[PDB]
This record gives sequence, structure tokens and C-alpha cells, in this order.
Amino acid sequence: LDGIKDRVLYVLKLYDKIDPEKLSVNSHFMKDLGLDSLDQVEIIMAMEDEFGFEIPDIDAEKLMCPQEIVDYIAD
Amino acid sequence: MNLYTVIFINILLSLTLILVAFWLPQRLPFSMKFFLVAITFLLFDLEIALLLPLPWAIQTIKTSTMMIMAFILVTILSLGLAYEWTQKGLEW
Amino acid sequence: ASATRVIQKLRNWASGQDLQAKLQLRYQEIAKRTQPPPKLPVGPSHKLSNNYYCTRDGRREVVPPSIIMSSQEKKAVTPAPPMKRWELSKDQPYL
Amino acid sequence: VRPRSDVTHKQLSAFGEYVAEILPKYVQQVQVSCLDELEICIHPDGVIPTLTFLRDHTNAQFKSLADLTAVDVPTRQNRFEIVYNLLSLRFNSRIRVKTYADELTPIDSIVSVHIAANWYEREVWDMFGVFFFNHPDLRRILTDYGFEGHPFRKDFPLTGYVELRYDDEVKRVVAEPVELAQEFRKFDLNSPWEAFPA
Amino acid sequence: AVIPHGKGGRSSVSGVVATVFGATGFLGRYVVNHLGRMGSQVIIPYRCDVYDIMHLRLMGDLGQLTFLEWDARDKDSIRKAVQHSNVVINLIGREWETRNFDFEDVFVNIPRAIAQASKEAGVERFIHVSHLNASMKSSSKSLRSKAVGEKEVRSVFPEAIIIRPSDIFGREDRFLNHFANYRWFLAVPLVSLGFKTVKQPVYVADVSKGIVNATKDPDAVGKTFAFTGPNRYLLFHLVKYIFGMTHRTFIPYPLPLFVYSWIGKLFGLSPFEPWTTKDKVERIHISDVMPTDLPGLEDLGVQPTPLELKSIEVLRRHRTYRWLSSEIEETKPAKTVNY
Amino acid sequence: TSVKPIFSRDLNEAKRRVRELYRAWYREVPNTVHLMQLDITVKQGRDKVREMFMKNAHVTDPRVVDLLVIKGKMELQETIKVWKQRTHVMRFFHETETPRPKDFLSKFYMGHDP
Amino acid sequence: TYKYVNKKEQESEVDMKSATDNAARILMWTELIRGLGMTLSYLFREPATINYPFEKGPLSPRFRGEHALRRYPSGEERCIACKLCEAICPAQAITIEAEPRADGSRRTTRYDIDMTKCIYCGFCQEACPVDAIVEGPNFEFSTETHEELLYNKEKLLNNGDKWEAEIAANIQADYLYR
Amino acid sequence: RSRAEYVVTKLDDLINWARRSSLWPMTFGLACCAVEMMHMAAPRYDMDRFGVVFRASPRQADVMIVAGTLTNKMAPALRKVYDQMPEPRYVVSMGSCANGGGYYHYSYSVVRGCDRIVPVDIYVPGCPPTAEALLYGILQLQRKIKREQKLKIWYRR
Amino acid sequence: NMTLNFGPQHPAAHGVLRLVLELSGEMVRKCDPHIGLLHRGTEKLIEYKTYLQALPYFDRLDYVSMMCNEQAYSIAVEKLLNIQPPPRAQWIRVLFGEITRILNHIMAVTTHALDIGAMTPFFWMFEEREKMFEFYERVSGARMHAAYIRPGGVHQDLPLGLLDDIYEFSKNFSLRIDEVEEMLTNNRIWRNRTVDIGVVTAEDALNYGFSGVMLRGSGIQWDLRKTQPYDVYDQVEFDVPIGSRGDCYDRYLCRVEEMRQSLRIIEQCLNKMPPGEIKVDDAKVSPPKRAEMKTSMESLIHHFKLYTEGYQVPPGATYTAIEAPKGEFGVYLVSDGSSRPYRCKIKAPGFAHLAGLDKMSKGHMLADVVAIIGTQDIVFGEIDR
Ligand SMILES: NC(=O)C1=CN([C@@H]2O[C@H](COP(=O)(O)OP(=O)(O)OC[C@H]3O[C@@H](n4cnc5c(N)ncnc54)[C@H](OP(=O)(O)O)[C@@H]3O)[C@@H](O)[C@H]2O)C=CC1
Ligand code: SF4
Ligand code: SF4
Repeated sequence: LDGIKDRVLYVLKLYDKIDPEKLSVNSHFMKDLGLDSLDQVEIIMAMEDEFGFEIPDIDAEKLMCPQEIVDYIAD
Repeated sequence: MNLYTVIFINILLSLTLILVAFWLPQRLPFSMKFFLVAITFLLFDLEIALLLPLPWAIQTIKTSTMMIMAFILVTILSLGLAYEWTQKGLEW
Repeated sequence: ASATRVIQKLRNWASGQDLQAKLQLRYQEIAKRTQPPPKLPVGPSHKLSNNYYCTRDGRREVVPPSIIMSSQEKKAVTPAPPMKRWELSKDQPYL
Repeated sequence: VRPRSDVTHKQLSAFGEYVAEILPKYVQQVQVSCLDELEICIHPDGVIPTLTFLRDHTNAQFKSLADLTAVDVPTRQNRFEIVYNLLSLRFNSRIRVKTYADELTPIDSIVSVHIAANWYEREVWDMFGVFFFNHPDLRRILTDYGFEGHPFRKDFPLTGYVELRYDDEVKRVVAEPVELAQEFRKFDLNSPWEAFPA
Repeated sequence: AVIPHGKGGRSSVSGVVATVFGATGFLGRYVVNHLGRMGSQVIIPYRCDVYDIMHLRLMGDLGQLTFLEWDARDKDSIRKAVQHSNVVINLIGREWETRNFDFEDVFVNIPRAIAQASKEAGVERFIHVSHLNASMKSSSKSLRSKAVGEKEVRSVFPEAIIIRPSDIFGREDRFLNHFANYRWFLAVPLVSLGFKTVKQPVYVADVSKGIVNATKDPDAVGKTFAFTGPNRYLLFHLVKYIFGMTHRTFIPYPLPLFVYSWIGKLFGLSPFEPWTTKDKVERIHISDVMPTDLPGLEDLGVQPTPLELKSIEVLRRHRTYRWLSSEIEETKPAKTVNY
Repeated sequence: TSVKPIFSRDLNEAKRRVRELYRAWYREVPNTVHLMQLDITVKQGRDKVREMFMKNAHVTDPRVVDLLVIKGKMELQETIKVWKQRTHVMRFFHETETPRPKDFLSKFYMGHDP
Repeated sequence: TYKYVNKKEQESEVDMKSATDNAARILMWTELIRGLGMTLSYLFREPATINYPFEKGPLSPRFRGEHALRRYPSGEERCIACKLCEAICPAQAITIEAEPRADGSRRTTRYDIDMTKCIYCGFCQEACPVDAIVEGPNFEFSTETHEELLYNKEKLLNNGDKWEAEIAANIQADYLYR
Repeated sequence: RSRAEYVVTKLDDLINWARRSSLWPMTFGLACCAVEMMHMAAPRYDMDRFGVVFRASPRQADVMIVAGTLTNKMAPALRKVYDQMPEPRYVVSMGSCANGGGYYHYSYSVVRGCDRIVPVDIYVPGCPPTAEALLYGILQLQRKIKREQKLKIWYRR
Repeated sequence: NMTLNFGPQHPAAHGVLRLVLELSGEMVRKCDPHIGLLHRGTEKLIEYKTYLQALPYFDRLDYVSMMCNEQAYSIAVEKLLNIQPPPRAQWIRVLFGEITRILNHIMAVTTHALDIGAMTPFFWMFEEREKMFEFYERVSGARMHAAYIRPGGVHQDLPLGLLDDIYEFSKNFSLRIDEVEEMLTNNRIWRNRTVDIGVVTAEDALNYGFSGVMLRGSGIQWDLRKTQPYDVYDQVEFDVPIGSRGDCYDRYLCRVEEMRQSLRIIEQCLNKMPPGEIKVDDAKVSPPKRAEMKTSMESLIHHFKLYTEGYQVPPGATYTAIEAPKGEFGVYLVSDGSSRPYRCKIKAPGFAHLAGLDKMSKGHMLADVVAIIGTQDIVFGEIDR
């Protein structure tokens, strides 16, 4: 799970706009680090690749903080 | 040798043409039917072979056995064909 | 045309038809050019009398569509009389 | 002056009333032109119901769809006037059912009622932009693959906004904004004098 | 003059009537492209049969491109070409000294007569193109001769712009295709194993756009611009990179130039457009000069375009079916050398 | 007011659909750049997708949005089911056309009617 | 009145004779041989082709062919710039601008028929009141360059002078009809 | 006669004669002009007589007759087929629809000429350019092909 | 089902058809024809043109049946004006209407064979076609794209002598059709590639709006020329060639039979064409004779206004359909009181037929698709409009 979280963080670190400094498992880019709605969708897409797991928009919209991502990725 | 002489002239004539021709100017298509045909083809091609010596075998002293043999071969293959028709084979 | 009889006979036979009678190439049967000058007929309306246009102008005597059922016992009626069955030809019914 | 038989203007007129009576929930106006042609007009919601009654009614069988078109009256709030012309090989008569659709208020599709409409409905979307719900595969038919804009709309320039030429630098065909070398001369033709009361 | 009316695309007018003597060339093709796109009047003097200049017809609009029969030895032909032009652009050049035309002719002799007449005509401006790093003492006869020209033409035509491009990068160019075509050769000789001859390519279009912008700008008079590029390169990465996109093995083996100048001499003997030239060879291993000079690109208004960006298009034809779909991202980039 | 809903009852539901299309295009950009041998960068293309999806960011009405994706979906279909060849796709990038300046002084210097 | 094509009126029951005739039709390709006879027959017919440069396919007087502007016998060009030839051209091909000539007469300063735009309808021939613009007989005016196809007043007037003799004969033959 | 110039003039005369005598026409069969050539292929004005074959696949094709309007949806293709034709290649634009836009010039879906898409060698005029008229145009291509002097230019180059 | 994108390969032509298809080896799973490779704007262009200057567009809509198309617009514009053409003009239109049907069928039957692989029928009948074109030229001036049938009758009376030649030809053409027959009707091989290919049921043909030989071939009896007579096709007597076991071969036989029946209609028209005028006498709709406009003021005014401005059709809308050789060709011409139309949707027998390609060519080989495009006489001009 920590490693999973690392994977999540890893992906974010990769995304251009996301700032490595502001990034934290509790950061909500939609509202905090300033990621656009569309960007959040793009992030989920990268996660879908890194984790090879598909996320429905209904749930993906609900995921706007890395930790939340980790939580969903968890289940 | 005489044949060798003729043939090399034959290749030379063709290689000459292509050479001048290039020098003067200065994914999944598969149908079992196609494979099946190729197969049938050889089963028939092999039979052609077992049938090719028939010109020499005509002069065989036996004669009766010759024909008895040859007729059996042609008939059994033709039945193979018959079942090919009966089955979806040969119906593309 | 201008074909030696034998060629014609071969032609007619191989074709199975007297192709000579109806040749495709045209020879001195086509209307000659410079046919005579034409005096064409003048139609009606050229009368010099009783030719009032008001009495011959269907163009705009036409009226706006008639309206039925505008939003602003009884027998059933069809779009039109049911069609009449066509009849087989008599010169060549079949073929 | 054309010969006119009033037999038809009477037959067709009656039928109009018959249709109207049978489908009063949708028929708004039913008129017969002076040219002996009926033109039931239906609320857009009556697209499916009015057609089906005409395709499958013993006293009005209208089996084939001659055409589906959309005049565009820009003044009219509902811009498009979808017109469906139908033929009855049984009664040798044609009728036209015309509805109204605005740009973003789609009409139902009749591909179910007549499969002829599968293509014409795609044609109406491509040219005018009306959308047809429940259409099997609505996609541009006549316009170019990347065309932007619906061409037969009265508000679309004839010459259009893009034209194509081959550019060597990029070795590929390339759109550019239209630049015409002799603009379409727009002759004004209407005369200031009317012809008749009509 | 011709007041510029229009929206900016074809069928519009920009007011530049321009003789362009060597348009049929790789650079040329591009020069006529922009000039035609802009709507300029382009007179293209040509000597090759009409069949070969057809590629220029669709460029430019009707009555915007005029083709004139012209012979370099015949002074009269140049005379009538510039009769009604107000801009003359000279791109006359070759790599192989031909039987009836010497490097002097193609670079210095002819390009003089041309500008000479242009003045007699009263053309507002003449743009003369000579290769980059062209010393009057440079090893390659070509480069030196070109240098000789840029001087002369200044006396025949004062204040005549002299853009001096580096070897050019573009589809149909030599710089990039030549190396890629070394495939036929099992081994790809590289003097000094492709080292110490840092090279800075420049996209053809950039060069073209630059040239065109010159025609329509008062700032450039007597200017000797140098269109260079967006990044330099040791010949090693360039060669391999090319082979990289071409997806063909790279086998850099050093070859003593003294012997290699001889190889150039060999192909040079070829009657039909020698593929390599003694004068070429030297040029290829002639190090690119540094960038301290009247700037070209950017200075004249176009931002250079990196080689890697469009390389995929130039080198694609050399790949095999197996790699055709492969894209730039899959491949690696080469490394620059501020040296 | 008092409009009939095309496919989305409210901007909210509609936005859901836009998200899906974005994803679709995002996942597709790479493939096209390879099946059409386009000379563009996947990243570059993906930004273009963003450009377009926002060029129409201002629309507030649900009905307009719904048609926009219908149309958007149709375009994707023409590019994934490939009926649109490179010439068609690259047109999106407006590669050949010369960009026009929007600075007043710039226009003054060039066109009678800006 | 209708007619059944390919409808077998009845089921002729096979009779040996019939069967043989049929079987022979399949076995010895009888109908195929019938088809070969037809082509052999024509091989013997005279070919209908014409030596194109030496002989020409016949065109009667109304052939529209290539545009020309006629002149009065005196030498005054017929056109008086009423410009309805421009009005009725379907393709927008003819462009006419005019001004009163020094003589004081009405004449066209510029008359440009864009032949690539023109679809050779022949309405201009129809519309002209003085019949100045006519559809000339020549159809062979293929040109190497696109610009040559655009025609100004001087080319058309020159075209008119070259073909006036035949144009006059053609109009002479067909005017009663019009 | 004896001169390297005379030998190079006679041999192109030979090369030009071969290309001139055997032009295989590739016919983009757009609109209706294709019919007015199907009449050229037909018996009144045979084209084969003149060595022009009835129909050859693009790869085998010395000339391209563009008959009919070149819409903005067929343009991207014409260029492909022109680009895939063998090098010695020539284009004949038939019809006011192709050489210029003709009726349909001002349409939003019609390229105003194929000259915009493919370089054009002979422009054959006429709404249905007559079939002799195409035959005159093909014969004019043959006059253009006779005049070309490729070998002479290489010798004095 | 590897999409092959066949049809940009100029394989059935009839125009340029990108028939994207998915074929498991040599079997067609789905055909999605693409259209618009010849869209040119014919419907929008007409709105910007006057009625008489939009007549030439109709000849170009489907130019193998050059005139028959013109008759449909004519009829339509005549209805809106409530004017009818003079008696001689009507017979002419039926005379050239039929000649045109032959021309279309010679095109459809012979071009069908060229794709199949039989090439000699095309050359045999293109010579006959040629001879017919000459009729067009000597009547209109143009070999094809005549513009002869105008909205108020014909443009100019027949030349003095044409009727006689439209006889010599007709007297012989039959044998020419007979020959083609001896080559294809019973060929042991034509039948195979054509018989039982693209069978269309009767109910399905009406449902997909086929409306042409395609319906008639399935046994539905409908000829708009007998059911709803237009011009004087009522005064002639002909037999519709209905078909059974509708398939490529049967419909073909139908097209050869209408070539035969049209010769029966042409004969009559030559035997019974009346003396009279060929254009309505209402200078209001038909342009005045040139002798009259050059001697009478009212005629010049009527000539000037008609050519410069136009008919000024009364406001209304009509859908008039004829029986063009391909099938039902109809023009829905909405018209404001203005001299230039407001809308002119051209119903093309062909937009409906192509659509049917999918429902006809199912489980069929690549060669079958080529045969079916032929049996629909697809002229991409009418479909693309
Ligand atoms: N890498 C590069 O391309 C670089 C080029 N340059 C300079 O830019 C210019 C253009 O280069 P590029 O286009 O590649 O050169 P090309 O080899 O493409 O030839 C350019 C043009 O010059 C014409 N030409 C050559 N010799 C003669 C002659 N004797 N008489 C008449 N015309 C002649 C050619 O016409 P034809 O073919 O019809 O004879 C051709 O159209 C050159 O002058 C060169 O010095 C400078 C630096 C780098
Ligand atoms: S109509 Fe005849 S006269 Fe009047 S302008 Fe056109 S050409 Fe000159
Ligand atoms: S030019 Fe005239 S004929 Fe040739 S296509 Fe365009 S319209 Fe049809």
C-alpha cells in the first residue's frame, strides 16, 4: 500500500503541471494545487495505466486527492 | 551441358532486362478454404506421382494387376474427393 | 458494306442474323445536310384579336393552397380509388 | 393554362380530413395545394405516429419514402421544416407530412418506419444540422470528413470558408481561408412590382 | 510598386515581382512556395525542360508565376528576365563541377553577371546566397569560390543582401539524406570517426522564410545574415541519429581523409551527378563556424526549427516496412556541442 | 426558457459526457499519430485536444453541450475508424497557413478592414 | 400493360430428348460456341472509327463549341454592352464593364469570358439582342496554360474574325428555327 | 551526321517517340467527362489506334485525365494517385469542371481547378469537352512530348 | 473482416465510390458505402440562380440520362406556374425522353459487363450511343448536356430532317440489342455471376425506397409513367417489363426489355407527332421568338426581363416525379414569389439504391459487390448532388 501510494505519487510527480513541492498525499489538486477538471481526468488515466485498473468517471470524479486515489486503488 | 547452356542464356536474358529496366530509367488474410485447397492439392499431387509411372507400367507383363491397381488408386482418391464434396470442403 | 459476298455470308451466319440488312455504319441514308429552310408555325396567342392575356395567364391566377383542418356513420376514405391491376401484355406476354 | 381535375382535389382533401381525424393529437394543418398535392402538417412529436399510421393502414398504405428534406426558413423560430414525401403504390397517391425542427431540438428518426430514411436523415444532419434521435448511425454523408459547418443552411456562405490546394513545403493538401479570384457577382433580381394578390 | 491588397493567402497581392534564377533547386522550391503563398509576382528563369519545373506551377497562382528560358553563358537571357522584376534572388549553385560549368561559374562568374544586369534594370534589391563559413582561403574550392563571389557582386550591386546559409536540413536535402543513404555502403566512413566537425543544420523552410522576409523588409541592406539553426552537433550523433531514425545499423569507422578525398574523386568522376565530391568531402568535415554575425533566423523573423522535430519526415523514406510506423518519440535524440 | 432536453438534463450530467469524450480523444491521440504516420508529437496533439475541448469551455446551456459531444464523438469515429487521412487531421494544426497578428498596430499596417 | 421477363410459364417435364439436348448444352458448351460466332461475325464487319486528324466527326450548325464576338459587315463590333449576356450566364463566366466610346457609341471596355468557368450552355448565344456573342463551331482550343483559357475582348473578337465566315453560315442555317 | 550533339538529338527523338506513341491513360473518372472519353475509347474515335490503351492501373499510367469536378473530398486522393504514378507522367485536365471550377466554381465543396491539386499539362475545354476535343488534347500532349529535349539538356548541362 | 477500403481503386467506378468493406478473406461481412466524393453543391447553388439558369444543373445531376432529368424540373416549374407545354413539345420530350432511356440502359448494361469482364458489348453499343448523341447535337447543339427541354416546352423545333433519322436508327437498333443478347442473355457464364446475386424481396424493396427497375425486377408493378402519366406518355402504348425471381440477371433482362419497349414508344412518337409550336405562347414564361423581339416592343421588354430577371413563379411547393431511366427522379421545388428558387431537393433514384447495397450484398464475395453496383446503375452525380 505504501508502495502503491508511491506509485500514485510517482504518477503525479510525472505529470507536468503538478508541482512536486505542493504534492502530498493530502493535496487536492482540483482545489489546491490548481489542476483543471480535465487535468484530473488525465491524471486518472495515467493511474489507470500505472495500476492497470480502469476507473469509472462516477468514481473518478470523486477522486480529487492523491490519497483518495490511493484509497480507491486500494479497493 | 547443352541444357545448361540454354538455361544460363535464359537467365542472362531475363537478368539483362531487369538490370536495364532499373538502370535505363536514368496482414491476416486467412481462410481455411485456402489452406484446405493447398492440402487437397498435394494429396492429389502425390497421387499424380503414383500415377505417373503408368506409361512404363503399361508394358508390364502382368497387365491385369496393373489395371487392378491403377483403377483402385483412382477410385479411392475420387472417393476422397467425394467426401470432400459431401463435407463442406470444396464448398468454399 | 462493300464486303465481298462470301465475307457477308460468313458474317450473316456467324452472327445468325442478316446483319447486312441493318448495317450500323451509315451510308447515304442519313438525312442530307443543308435540309431545306424551315418556316415554323406560329402557335396560338398570335391572333391580333380576342387575345387578352388576362384570359390566358395561368401563372398567377393560381391561389394560395386550400386549407383543411387548420388548428387556428362517417365512412372511411382512401387517398384515392384503389389502383387497378395491370394486365398482361398481348403481343408478348412472356419474354 | 394547365388542365386541372377537381376529382383529385376532392379525393385528396377528404383523405386529409380522414388522416386528421385519425391522428388529431399531432395534425396541426392539412392542406391541398392548387396542384392537387396533400400536405398534412404534424407536431414534431407526431413523426413516428403519423408515419406509421400511413405506412400500415388498410385505407391509407404509404409504403415508400420518396424523400426527406429540410427547407430552412431563417425567419421561422423553428428554422428547419422537415418534409417527408411518401408514395402509395396501392392507391397511386402521394402525401407530404412536414414538421418543424429548430437547430438544437432534435426530431425522432423514422428509420424504424422506413429504412429508406437511414441515408436521407444523415443527409439532413450533414447539410442542415437537425439531429435525429434513435438513428442507427448518424454521421456526415455528403460533406468532407473534416468539414465544419452545415452547408445548406441559408446562413452558410456559398463559397464557404475553406478551400484546398497542394503545398510543396508540406507535401500535402492544405486548407486555407477561401480567397476567391472573382467573387460571386450577386445580381439583385427582384422587381419592385408585384404580380397578383396572392 | 504594388500596393498590397488582399487577406494574405493565394489569389491576393503582395507587390513583390521577383526574378529567381535557380528556383528549380531544393532551396528554390521552398523560396517560390512562400513567395507564391504570399501572393508575390515570381519570374522563374529556367533552363531544364518544362517537364521538370511543373512542380512549381501549382505553387503560386495564375499569372503570378512566369517561366523564362535562360542560358547562363548568354547575357541577353538574364537581361530580359530582370527587365520587369524589382527583386532579384540568386540561388545558383552546384556541388559537382560540371563539364561546361566550373565552381567559379556557378558561384562567382554567373551570379555576378546576374546582379550586374539587375542594377542596369533598376531592381530595388538583390539577394545573393553563398555557403556558410566561406573563406577566400577555405580548403574546398567551392567555399572559397563562393567567397570570391560575395565580394564581386557587391561591386556590381552595392548594398545587395548576402544571406550565407549553413548546410541545409530538409526533405530532399543532401546533408540529411546523404548520410542516411550510406546504408548502401556497408560501412559508413567518417573522417576522425565523425568528430571535431561540429555542425549546425538549419531547416530549409526557416531558410526560405528568412529569405522571403528579406525581400519584404527595409532593415536588410548590405546585410550578410547567417541562417544557422537551433542546435549544433558533432557529426557523430548526427550520423548515428540519422541511422537511428532510419533504423539502420550504425557502424562508425574512421577513414583517413587523405584517402577519402580520393573516394570523393572517384564518385566525382561519375558522369551522372557524382554522389560525393572531393569538394563535398572537405565541406562535410569542414567544421561549422561559430555564431557571431549579423543574425539570420529570428533576426529576420523566423524562429529556427530543431532538427529532431522534422527529421522524421526527411528520413522516413529510408526506413523499412518494419519501422515505418515507428515514431520520433520511440527514437532517441542526438546531443549538441556548444563547442 | 422552458426548453426540452436533448440528452442531458443539466450541465452537470452533460459534463459527464464531455469527460468521457476527452478521455476517448486522449487515449486516441497516440494511435492516430502512428496509424497516420503524422509528423506530430503525441504530447503536442494531446494539447490540441485540450485546446478544442476548451475553445468551447464558455457554453453554459446543457442542450448545446450535448450536441457538441455528439459532434465530437462523430469526429473521433472518423479518426479511429479511419476515414479521415492525414490531410484531414493535420488541418487541425493549421500548419501551412500564416498566423495573423491581433495587435492593432499590426493590423493597421496590413489590412484595410480589421 | 406488363410483361414477365424470366418467368417460366410452366414446368416442362424432362423428356430424354429434352434431357440430352440440355446435357449436350452443358457438356459441349453449345451456347458458349454461339457467343464466339457473334464476335467472329463482326471481325468481318467494316470498323466504324475515323482517322481523327484527317476525317472529322460530323457536327451540325447548332454545335456550341467555342465563344466568339461578331462584328457588323461595316466593321463595327456588334456588342452594345447591354450586359444581359452577363445576367443570364449560369456560371458567372462573362464579366463586362463599359463606358461611352469617344464616338459616343456604347461599347464594352472589357469583355472577359472565363472558358474554364463557362459550361457552354449556349444561353449567351440565345440572350444577345444584336447577337454579338455566338457559340462558334471550333471545339479544338485545348491550351497548355490555364491563363490562355481565360479570354478577353481581343481574343474573342479575333476568334470572331477568324471564324466569321462559318459562324455566318451556321447562323444563316439556324435562324429560322430560332 | 557526325557530332555528339546530333547523336543526342536523334536518341531523345527516339525516347520521345516511344513515350509519345504509347501513352497509357489513367482516367480519374469523376463526374461526366469520363463518359465523353468512354466515347473516345469507343469505336467512332478509337484511342487505342493512337497507342493510348483503354485503361491501365495507376501504377502503369503515363497520363492522367482528370474528368469531372474535383471536390474537396476527392482532392486528397487525386494527389495520392498522381503521386503514386510512375515518374514519367503527364496530366490532362478535361472539362470546365476540372480546368477551373466550371459550373460549381463557387461551391464550398469543389476545388476551383485540378491545377491547384496536380500540375496540369493540357487543359481540354468544354462542359462535356467533345471526344474529338479530348482526342485533339491527347494529340496536343503528343506534340508537347515530341518537343521535350531531356537528353539535349543533360549533354549541355 | 479487414477493412479494404475498395472503390478508390476505380474497380466498379460509375463515379468514385469509397466502399469501405470488412472482408473475412473473400467474403463480405459489411459494406458501408461512402458518398459525397462528388458532392458539388448542386442544391445550394440553385437557390442563387434563376429558374432558367438552374436548368443546366439538372442535366449534370445524372448526365447519362441528360434530358429525362430536365423534364422533371420542367414539369415541376410548369406546375408551379400552372402552365403546360404545347402539344408538339410534349411529344418531343417523350421522343427524347425515350431515346435517353435507351442511352442510359446501353450505359448500364454494357458498363455492367465491362466490370464483369465482357468488353465487346460496350464497344458494340457505344457506337449506337454515339449515333444517338448526334441526335442530341442536331437538336440541341450539345452531344450531352443539351439544355433542350426547358421549363415551358422545348427550346427549338426539331431540325428539318431529324425525325427521319431517328427512324433509320430505330429501325435497326433492335438487331443491335439482339446481338448483345446472343452474347450475354444466355451466356453460360453471365447467368452464373448474375443469377441469384442481390435478390431483393418485394416488401423490402418498397421499404428501402428502391422505386425503379429494382422494384419492378422484384415483381412489384409500378411505372410512374403508367400509374401517374406525365407529358403524353399516356397517349402511347408500352408494356412495363415486370420481373420475377428478382436478382441481377432478372433486372438486367428488364433493362434490355425497356430498351425494347422504348423503341415501341419512339416509333409511335415519330408516327404521331403533331404540327404546332414547341414552346408556350406566354411571353410571360417562354422567351419571345427572335424575329419578334427585334420588331415588337412588347417582345423586347419580355425578352429583356425574362433573360435578366426571370419567370417569377408564383409562391408554392411541389414534388413532381417522373420515371427517369434509373428510377423515380423527383424535384421538390419550394418557391417564394421570386424569380430564383428557394429550395430544390433532387430525389435521386440512387441515394436509395446505394443504401440497399448493404442489405443486398450480404455474405457475398468481392466480385459480387462489383456485380451489384452495376445492377443499381449508380451515377454518383445524382447520389452526391
Ligand atoms: N545545403 C544546401 O543546399 C546549401 C546551399 N547553399 C547555397 O544555396 C543555393 C541553392 O542551393 P540548392 O538549391 O541546394 O542548389 P541545387 O543543386 O538545388 O541547384 C540550385 C539551382 O541552381 C541552378 N543551376 C545550377 N547550375 C547552373 C548553371 N550552370 N546554369 C544555370 N543554372 C544553374 C539549378 O538549375 P538546373 O537544375 O535547372 O540546372 C538549380 O535550380 C546554392 O547556390 C548554394 O550555394 C548554401 C549552403 C547550404
Ligand atoms: S448581350 Fe450580346 S450585346 Fe449585349 S452585351 Fe452580351 S454580347 Fe454584347
Ligand atoms: S465540366 Fe461540364 S461536363 Fe465535365 S464535369 Fe463539370 S459539368 Fe460535367
